[PDB]
Amino acid sequence: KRFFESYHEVPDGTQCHRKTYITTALGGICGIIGSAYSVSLNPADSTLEAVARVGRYTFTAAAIGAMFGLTTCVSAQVREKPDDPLNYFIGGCAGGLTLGARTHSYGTAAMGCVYMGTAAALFKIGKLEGWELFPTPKV
Amino acid sequence: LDLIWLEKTIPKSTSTLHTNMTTLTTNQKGLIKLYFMSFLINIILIIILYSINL
Amino acid sequence: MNPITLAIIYFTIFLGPVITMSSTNLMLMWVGLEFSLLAIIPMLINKKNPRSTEAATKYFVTQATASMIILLAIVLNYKQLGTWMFQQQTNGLILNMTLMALSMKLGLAPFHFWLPEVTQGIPLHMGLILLTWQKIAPLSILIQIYPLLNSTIILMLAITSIFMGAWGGLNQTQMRKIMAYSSIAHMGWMLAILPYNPSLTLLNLMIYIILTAPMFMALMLNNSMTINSISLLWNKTPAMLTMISLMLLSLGGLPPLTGFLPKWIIITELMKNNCLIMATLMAMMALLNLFFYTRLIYSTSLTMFPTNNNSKMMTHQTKTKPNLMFSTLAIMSTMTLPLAPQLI
Amino acid sequence: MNNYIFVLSSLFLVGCLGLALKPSPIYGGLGLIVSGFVGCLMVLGFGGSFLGLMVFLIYLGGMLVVFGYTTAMATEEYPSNWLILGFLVLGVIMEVFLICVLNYYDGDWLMYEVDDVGVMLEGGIGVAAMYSCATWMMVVAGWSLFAGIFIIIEITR
Amino acid sequence: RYGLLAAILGDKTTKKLHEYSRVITVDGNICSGKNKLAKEIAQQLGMKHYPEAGIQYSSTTTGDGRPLDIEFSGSCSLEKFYDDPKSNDGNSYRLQSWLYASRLLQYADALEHLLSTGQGVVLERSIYSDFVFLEAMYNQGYIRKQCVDHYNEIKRLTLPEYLPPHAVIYIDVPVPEVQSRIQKKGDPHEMKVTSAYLQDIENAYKKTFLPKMSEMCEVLVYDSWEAEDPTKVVEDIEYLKYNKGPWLKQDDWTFHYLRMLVQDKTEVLNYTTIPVYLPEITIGAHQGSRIYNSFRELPGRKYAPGYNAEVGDKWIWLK
Amino acid sequence: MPSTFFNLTMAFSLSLLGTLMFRSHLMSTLLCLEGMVLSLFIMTSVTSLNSNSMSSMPIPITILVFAACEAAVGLALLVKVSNTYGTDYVQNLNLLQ
Amino acid sequence: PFLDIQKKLGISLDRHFMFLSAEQPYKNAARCHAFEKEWIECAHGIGGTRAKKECKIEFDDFEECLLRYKTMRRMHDIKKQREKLMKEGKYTPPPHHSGREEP
Amino acid sequence: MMNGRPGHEPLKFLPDEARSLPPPKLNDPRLVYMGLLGYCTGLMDNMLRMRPVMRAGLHRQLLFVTSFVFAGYFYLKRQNYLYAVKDHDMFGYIKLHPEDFPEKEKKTYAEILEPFHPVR
Ligand SMILES: CCCCCCCCCCCCCCCCCC(=O)OC[C@H](COP(=O)(O)OCCN)OC(=O)CCCCCCCCCCCCCCCCC
Ligand SMILES: Nc1ncnc2c1ncn2[C@@H]1O[C@H](COP(=O)(O)OP(=O)(O)O)[C@@H](O)[C@H]1O
Repeated sequence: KRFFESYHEVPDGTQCHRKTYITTALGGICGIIGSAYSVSLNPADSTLEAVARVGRYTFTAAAIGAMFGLTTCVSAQVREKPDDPLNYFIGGCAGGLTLGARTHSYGTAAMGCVYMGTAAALFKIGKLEGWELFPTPKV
Repeated sequence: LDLIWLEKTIPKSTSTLHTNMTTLTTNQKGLIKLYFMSFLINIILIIILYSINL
Repeated sequence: MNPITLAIIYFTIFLGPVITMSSTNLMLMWVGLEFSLLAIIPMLINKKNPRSTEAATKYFVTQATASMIILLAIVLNYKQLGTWMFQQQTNGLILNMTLMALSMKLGLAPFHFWLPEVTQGIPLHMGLILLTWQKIAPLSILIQIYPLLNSTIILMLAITSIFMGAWGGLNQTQMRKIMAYSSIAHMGWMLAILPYNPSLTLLNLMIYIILTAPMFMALMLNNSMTINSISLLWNKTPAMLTMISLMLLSLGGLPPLTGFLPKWIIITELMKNNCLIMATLMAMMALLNLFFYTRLIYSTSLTMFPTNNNSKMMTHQTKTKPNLMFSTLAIMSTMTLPLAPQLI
Repeated sequence: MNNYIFVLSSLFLVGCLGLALKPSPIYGGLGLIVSGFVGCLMVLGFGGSFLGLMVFLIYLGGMLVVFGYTTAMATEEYPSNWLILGFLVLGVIMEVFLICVLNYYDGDWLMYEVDDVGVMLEGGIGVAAMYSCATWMMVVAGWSLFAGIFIIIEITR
Repeated sequence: RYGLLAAILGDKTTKKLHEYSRVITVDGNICSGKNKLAKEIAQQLGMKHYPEAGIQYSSTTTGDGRPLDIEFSGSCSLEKFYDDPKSNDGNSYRLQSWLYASRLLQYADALEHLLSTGQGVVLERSIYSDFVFLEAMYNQGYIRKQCVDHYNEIKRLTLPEYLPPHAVIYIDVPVPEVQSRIQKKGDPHEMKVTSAYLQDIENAYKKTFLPKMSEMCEVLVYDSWEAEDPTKVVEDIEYLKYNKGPWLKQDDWTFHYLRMLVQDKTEVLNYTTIPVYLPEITIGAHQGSRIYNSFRELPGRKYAPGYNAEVGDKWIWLK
Repeated sequence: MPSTFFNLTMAFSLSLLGTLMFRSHLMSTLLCLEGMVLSLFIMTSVTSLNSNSMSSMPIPITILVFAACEAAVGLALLVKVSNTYGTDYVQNLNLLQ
Repeated sequence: PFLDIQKKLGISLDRHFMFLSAEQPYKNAARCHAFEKEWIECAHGIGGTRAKKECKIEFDDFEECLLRYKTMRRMHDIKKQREKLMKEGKYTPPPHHSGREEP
Repeated sequence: MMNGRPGHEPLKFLPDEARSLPPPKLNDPRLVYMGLLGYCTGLMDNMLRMRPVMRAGLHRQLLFVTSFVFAGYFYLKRQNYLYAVKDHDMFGYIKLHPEDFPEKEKKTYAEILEPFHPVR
């Protein structure tokens, strides 16, 4: 776990390799989990068919992970701005686009871009403003 | 811009996004085995959620 | 049912939650849970229709394995602390088990599959008990142990439930299952504030009970398990159309009615505790719940669906009345909001 | 003997492994019956004579028998236990390998502590506490049995 | 009221049953003289003789009991049934569906009298013997296939709950006989009933109804000659042994629940109003709302029995 | 018990994995379900015995008494199912979809 | 607990036997009875939030009377290294292992 | 929360300490609301049971308006206490742990210099 966290430690826009790798893993992990629920429920017809679906979901998710990581990191270096939430939006923007492609739908890319990017941007803001998620009870 | 573009984007899209999401989450075989394994998956993930955030 | 059996069962279904609540020795809390499991199964198959046996056999397996997991937590604690009860020191995994298990008996989040299906095959009456006098028991166990449970998991099960409940409800047209889905959702809010302010869980429950109990006795007054069936309410009994309208919008969070308070104070408590991430997303999809509530509103009240000639016959005959509880629980529920400060 | 217990514990896991792979339900009957034998012995290793014979007496022949009993009456329509044995054998070995992991890293503390000069030490005096100083466990167990007779007739009808 | 409380303390149908206490229906063709046989059998054992179910039987059942206006009673005409078969509006199916609801009310009222008083009941035609009219109507152009399915669905949903007729006295008089019998009591409408339709009614009686109830209940058939001799038929009923049938298992604690059902008319026909939208059955919201505002405004109906002052109810301010 | 309470615990998890993944006959679950109660009974009895905590021995048995009835209910449902569907096979239990 | 019908009614059907130091039959004291007392008379009047930091000496000890793992560890080490000393033929079990014994 | 407080009455409704607090005026708007809340319950019942809405059950109407109100005085009497305990508890802590809740000096605006954003 010390791993994933690393993504945040080094300043954004720097060491994109590690960023992309980490982001790709998270997506892939989600892919596995997502495929699992998708196979446990709404099962397949043959073991192979399901192994394929696991692969499909895993790769698609890994891809959205990569492009998000790559776009955000690169957008940063190029723009010479490491804390501009927009960076992430461009990244989320891209991530959605990959999802759209893997689903072969321009429309999905639309919602995907907006919704996904917005979400990622909010993550950046969240980190920048020190928003706390799942907080301990401090009443 | 009125009618189609400003109705397909904000009002209608949100209509579709959900409609589609309910279709996947609610299309369930009804068989117990499937459902139960999903309980298995959950136990596994929660076991981990605790593990990694030990 | 030989009235004697009816008494023994009903006593057990009622001694079941009460032992849980009163005792402190967890073991005695477990058997309280066990007695509830044994007592409910006979009533569930009263019609003994093919759907029913399916319902009970699912409810029982889901309930039984969860009961065994809760016992394992108590057995493990016994070896990590000689005590028969969770303490500050308790290993975190020990408590998380209890959360998952108890979240299965209550049917929250990723374990929300059994409830909608058992709510579909049981009568409207036993539906109420299965939804509201069987949630008191497990919740008691959680509320007692709140200081120790994890804020992260609860929140995830909370948010998930809200979403699953909402999304599931949108598609459903069977009423029993629309309610099952709502209960999953409300149950979610309840478990969201447990780690922070248990006292509000007990409000978000009572209000749910004071809202759902009138709503179901409404569904059965005409015994309609279909929206199409509840839509012809205007012909079968016109007066309940007014309050059915407000109670369902009350079940969702719309502001003038009593239903806003549970969501409002839960949001106030979560923001007081800084979960302005979590609280926001919950409130937003909470709005999805009202959409399916209002879609039913449309069919039952705001628009008059076509009815059948044979209905004129049912009008002629005197309609067996709805118990008094309906009224007292419809009003105390639809409009108590002006009295919120004292409720909390 | 040596590791008189670990061995047994290992057998308990093995039996339950069988049940988990859902052997044919009356081939699975033994699975429990035999581990139940194993667990009977285990508790009899820590000096728990009464509790140990209590299971052998109740879960072994009372609960489990009745199970298979019904297992034959109903659900006797069965077409792979061999396949199961395959996984059983492999998993059993995998279980061993896992222990071999402890060999890589991490009994003198079996019976733990006792009162050597004593009478009124035997386990089983405790179970009788249901009547003195623990008479609420006894009543609730009694209500469950009384409820069971009424509940089952109502389930069966 | 009747409830577990009453049942717990006595009030058991078990203590109120006697040999003469049975559900006996007599079924025949459009004119089997069953009306006569019924009254007599009734006179013999003091059996409450229920009249055949009518369009306004429910109105006579409820409140004042004065006959309701046709549209208030579901707008059904047996008269129009005959003069306009295969009508565009489908009055014939609406007539049949209202008839099934009426006998459902009659059968339930009969069972309530049987379990409370203990007296038996002769109900002439019953929900059990209604299908023959629909079978003949579908065999003819009168009703279409789905119409049949809708009636069958209502029948499957409601009829099983009620216990079967103990015995089902039956008359038979060949189609020629009935047509001729029609001519004697002259009525333009009843007169124009295509024989083949009468052929289909009796047929469905003999081929499907007569045997079907023969296992579950005592079917005794009586040719016309045996008929018109209530004494003999009555004698035979008193002769048959009420053994074979589902009635054997009706213990007191089982009857209680059945009683509480018939005790609630709103439930008896709960499934009679199922929201299946076949076009003939549909009230329609605008027409239905008007008929309701108008049926509900009739004196003594605007409020529950006992509370409407128009008909002379008093003490409303303390009820 | 340090590693003798890990075998029993994993036995309960192996029994856990069992009850949660069904396959054909329902009896095998119920039967499995019982495998847990045995593992819980054995573990409760074991620690109570090496803690010399005699005040708690009542529990090891209360666990069995409640588990037995629990199973009684479970089997009556099972008999009810192979009376309505002629088999205990779970697939049949898919009407509530 | 959630509804204290027990304290109110004064009855104690469920409290007398919750800890190892409760009355054991025939007064056969449990094990770790030397500590649980010391760890619950400490945390009495002090709520949990403060029964978890300052009364940590008594739980760290009671976590060792029962689990008795540090002992297991120490001893295991003694065993392993003794194996190594025997390995170097340095050590041999004393006649204590086979010698005249006390009554 | 407030449970676990010293002296807590384990199952009591309103401890006698609540005697010290003023009793709720019977005409307190709230109790009067409960009254109206009640009358409506009554009227609603009549309606759902199809009775003359206002002219029926004039005995029940009273039971309702008088049951709800009765409940109120004794509930409000308590909720009032609970809130009053909250202050006793809250104010006390502010003192017993004074340093944590220190009095602050607020510089007269003359001294403080909030920046001025011009609208222009
Ligand atoms: C906080 C304010 C919230 C909003 C307040 C105003 C809206 C209240 C909620 C209304 C919701 C339902 C709307 C649609 C109802 C449709 C009813 C209908 O179609 O009519 C039939 C119905 C039953 O007819 P029936 O009474 O049996 O006929 C008797 C014949 N002798 O006819 C009836 O049911 C008649 C009786 C209806 C109940 C009376 C409603 C009166 C209006 C209530 C206003 C409350 C104002 C509160 C203001 C608060 C300010 C802070
Ligand atoms: N379910 C039904 N559908 C259509 N017509 C019916 C139905 N039940 C009864 N009738 C009609 O009612 C008429 C009178 O029946 P009945 O009382 O037997 O005649 P009578 O009084 O001359 O003996 C018959 O002509 C018959 O067609």
